[PDB]
Amino acid sequence: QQRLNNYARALQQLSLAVNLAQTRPLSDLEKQGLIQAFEFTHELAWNVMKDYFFFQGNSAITGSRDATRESFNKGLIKEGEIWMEMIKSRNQTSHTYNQSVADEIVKNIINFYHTSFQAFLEKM
Amino acid sequence: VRWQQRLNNYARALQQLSLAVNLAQTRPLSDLEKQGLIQAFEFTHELAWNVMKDYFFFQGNSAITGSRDATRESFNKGLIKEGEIWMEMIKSRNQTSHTYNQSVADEIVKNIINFYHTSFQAFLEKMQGLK
Amino acid sequence: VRWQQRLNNYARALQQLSLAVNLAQTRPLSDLEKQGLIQAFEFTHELAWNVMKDYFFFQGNSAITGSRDATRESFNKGLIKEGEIWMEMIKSRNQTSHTYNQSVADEIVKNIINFYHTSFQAFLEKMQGL
Amino acid sequence: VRWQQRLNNYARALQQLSLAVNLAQTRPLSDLEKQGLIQAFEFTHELAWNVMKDYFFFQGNSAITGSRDATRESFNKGLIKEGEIWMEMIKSRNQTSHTYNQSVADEIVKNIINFYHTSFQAFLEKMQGLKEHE
Amino acid sequence: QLNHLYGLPSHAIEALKCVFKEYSQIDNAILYGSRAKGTYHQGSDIDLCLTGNLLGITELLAIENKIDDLLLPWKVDISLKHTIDNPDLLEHIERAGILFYTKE
Repeated sequence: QQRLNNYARALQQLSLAVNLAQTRPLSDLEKQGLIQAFEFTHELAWNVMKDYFFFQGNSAITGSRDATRESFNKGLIKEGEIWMEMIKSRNQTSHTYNQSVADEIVKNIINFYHTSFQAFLEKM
Repeated sequence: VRWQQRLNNYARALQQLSLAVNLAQTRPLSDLEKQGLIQAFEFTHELAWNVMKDYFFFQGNSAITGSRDATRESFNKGLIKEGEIWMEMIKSRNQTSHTYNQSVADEIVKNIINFYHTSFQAFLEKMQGLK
Repeated sequence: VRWQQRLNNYARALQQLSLAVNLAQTRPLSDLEKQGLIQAFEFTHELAWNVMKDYFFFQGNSAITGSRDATRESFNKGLIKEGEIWMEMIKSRNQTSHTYNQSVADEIVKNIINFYHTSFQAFLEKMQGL
Repeated sequence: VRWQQRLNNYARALQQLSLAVNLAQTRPLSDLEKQGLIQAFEFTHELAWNVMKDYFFFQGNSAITGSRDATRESFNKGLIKEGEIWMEMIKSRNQTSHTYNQSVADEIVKNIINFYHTSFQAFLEKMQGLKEHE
Repeated sequence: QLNHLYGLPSHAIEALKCVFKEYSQIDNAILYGSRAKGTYHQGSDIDLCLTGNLLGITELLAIENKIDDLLLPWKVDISLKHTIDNPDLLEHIERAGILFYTKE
């Protein structure tokens, strides 16, 4: 799909930020940048799922939750709990000005989300 | 009371955004720092237009629903003075998902540094004076 | 002057409200009629606080941002003498979305009949006397 | 979870609106009953677009701010079909704050009876179908 | 701050004229209110009255939705001419109204 290309780019930029995070500590602004990277990467990802399922005659996907559940049920993703947690993080975005929320989101990004994003790209 | 707590959260968010902007006005930012600046602008503007909505509900106006209505009413009632900049803020918000293209991100970052920060500070000063 | 045209429109709205009230005092209202009475009250109060805002803008005051500021300034300036009932008016306005709960609607129509209408008439008289 | 409670409240508001619309179907309405009909449409629509917002937040979309964004997303994702009719709903709200016009008042009543009510009921049927528990 | 007429920038006036050009039923549009009197402040409304005979409330609400989509900061109060029965408002439009747009 054409949106799969943009997803690969956004994920590439996200990988750059993650690879940088492993080597040295990130500043607050860089943590917010990683959160934004995850934002647009996950948007691209769940819209990829939506388009893939629409091409199979399924216009019943109404949002990222429906797409994530359908993909988990179709083996497109193996750990649906991680993607549910991703949805949870997306909804905490307006509250990243609180250090605790931002740190929680960043930790989830670096430990679990990146790997899931990469595995999803491999499958698509 | 409600709009005063929202205003305190807005003040914290604007402290963070001011740190970021002041960093941008002294040296060029990396792509990651530009994305972080965009995120900071996003949550600061969310707090700002929710502050407008809360304040106008407190005034007896319950017809405002979203950022558009809040911004227009704030412009009409004197809470903000440069409405076009806040409407462009809304347009920038609508472009958040396309910040992975560096052109969009650069445009939004320029708008944040050159215009949005001054407007946020002016709004913070105005609202604080109405407590 | 702007506040005088606003006062004419407010007089029209208050006359409609007076019709609705006199009906309420002649016989009980159905639920739909109560919703209509609430709507008429909302028209009247919107026009009233906009009259206040315009009048104060004629006096060189631009710090009126809504119905609350307008009511507080009208009380401080003597345009209204019972600011508590107008604060209650603001409360009733802000309850508009919940009038499908008939207890809320009943409270609002009770306030309209027993208090708000008389205050609107007194405010009309005051502004006509300026 | 939150959109389900909102949906229940919306169903009650719609019931009141249905009573008025069916009454108008049997006989003409007085000017007072017409204003009551507008009031019924206003608190029905207010709940309706908040159901859209709450549901899309449940779906993971926290970008919706107002009734405009909520209606657009509902049409895009299939929760509603007559996008234009719902956009017309939005500009029919808050006429208490936009002066007064009798002709306009009558046209909104006609639109409420002939189009809006049906859109509300279809939206209720769709959202209730998407509910699975509680 | 850089305005053209009625305290509005040129692009705002033209954007509104653009939206009126989509409707052949609009014979013209007359600006009234504070921006026609010069008694306007920075965030003052834009009061416009659409003169047209084929214009119904349907087009009225559609135009309002399009204006809203322009993402202008000012509020626009749009109203059809033949749908007004307020003698005072009519008097003001015919006395102080400025021709804001004309269909050609």
